[PDB]
Amino acid sequence: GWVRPDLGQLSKVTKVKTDRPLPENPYHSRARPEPNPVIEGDLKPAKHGTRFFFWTV
Amino acid sequence: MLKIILPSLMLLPLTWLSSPKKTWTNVTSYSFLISLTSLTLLWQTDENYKNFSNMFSSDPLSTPLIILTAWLLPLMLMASQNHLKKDNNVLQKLYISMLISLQILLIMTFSATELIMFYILFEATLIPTLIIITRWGNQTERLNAGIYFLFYTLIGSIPLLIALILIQNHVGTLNLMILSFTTHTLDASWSNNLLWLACMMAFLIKMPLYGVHLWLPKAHVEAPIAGSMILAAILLKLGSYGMIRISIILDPLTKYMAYPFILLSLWGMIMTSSICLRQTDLKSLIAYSSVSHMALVIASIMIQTPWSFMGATMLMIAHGLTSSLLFCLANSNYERIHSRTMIMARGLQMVFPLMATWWLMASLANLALPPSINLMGELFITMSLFSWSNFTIILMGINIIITGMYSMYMIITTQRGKLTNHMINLQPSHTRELTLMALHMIPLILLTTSPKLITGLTM
Repeated sequence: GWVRPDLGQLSKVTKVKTDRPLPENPYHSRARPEPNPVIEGDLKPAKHGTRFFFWTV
Repeated sequence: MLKIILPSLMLLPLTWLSSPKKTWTNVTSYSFLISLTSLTLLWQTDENYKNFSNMFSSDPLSTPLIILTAWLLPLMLMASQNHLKKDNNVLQKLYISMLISLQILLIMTFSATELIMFYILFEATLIPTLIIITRWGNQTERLNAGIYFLFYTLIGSIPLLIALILIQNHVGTLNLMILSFTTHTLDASWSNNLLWLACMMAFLIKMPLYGVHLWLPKAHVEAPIAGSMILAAILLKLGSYGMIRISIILDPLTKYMAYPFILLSLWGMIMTSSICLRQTDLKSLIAYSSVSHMALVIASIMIQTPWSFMGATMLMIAHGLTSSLLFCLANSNYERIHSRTMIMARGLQMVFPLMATWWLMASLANLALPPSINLMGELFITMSLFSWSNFTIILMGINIIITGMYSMYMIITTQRGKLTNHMINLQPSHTRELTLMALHMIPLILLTTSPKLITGLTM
């Protein structure tokens, strides 16, 4: 009773199961380095404006 | 100070928006009023100096230069009025604008707190001077003169910028009050001796030293007049002021990096006054006399004693007034003969018996006349130098002798003698050019009556 598959039945995903587990961390990836922290603050005017040479404001 | 340099800016629209016939008058009168309101900053009832802002300050060294700069402008402006009278009105007004720009920038220099402000203004002063010398000089050597006068300064001043930038990167502020109270003793290395030289050999060029002075005769001889007034009266003092301000951050290197410059100043002062003894050109004679005077100021600032800084200030102001006066007196004859050769016209005091008194007083100012702020300065720096080393009076006395000689020789071979009867063009006199000499001399008498003001940081 083996029926031939029709035109596009072998060209699609098919949802298997298994007793296996998921592989935890494929690629054997190391831990990611932590990014540099963000400066938390409500920003204010520059202290004495521009510290340039002699401009006051 | 703002109340002094905003009106000075308003003097420019006063030029451009006024009539052609009522422009010299208005700007002259209002310049006299700027000079008047430049006396509020002589109200120093205290030891603490006058800070008006982060930008501007005024010490007893600033204030005389400020007042003299504001006071010269009417004199330059009236002296500049016979020549370029047949010039187009726009050309006149451009001359006026350049002189007022000089006024403003020089006030800003002497009032500055930081050294970079002082730098950019000390260098901005070059552009008006160059324009005045070149577009309004009468001869063809004015171009080489402008090149010399510009590039000596720039050569000296680029290292100055580098040293100021270093000091900012090292300390952080470059302000003069803070560099006073926070000055670390220097480690006495070549890297700091080069710093000393970079800080000093911009001002020493401008004062000038005798090794480097060739810009000053070529410019004085060829600038029309008002350029000569300024170049003799405050552009040379713009180096002494800078030395007095910047030397505080160079201790103890001034004890041994000063021998060459004291020595050059002294010997070359003698050399310059000897040149003044024998010189065909009157406008060059005044210039070499200015070198022989500013050399004493160099040595005095190098010694860094109270008497010495004091006498330096006195000599600065006195020399400025009397040198401007002598340049005016020579221009008074040059506007008639159109020759700088002195032995050409040599028998005046017949036609000009009153100008010949202004001549005499101008010379007696020049030589060491005692009741005068010239001799006070010369004497006090002589006393400082004698304390420094007793063997310097041997040179100062030679200078005193030659300085009587060339001044009296100037007077004699210009006024005394037989009139050059072939000069029908000796017009009697101008009330303008008599008032000029009066306005140069009356301050000398007043300041002699009260030299408590004309001293400096130390008294």
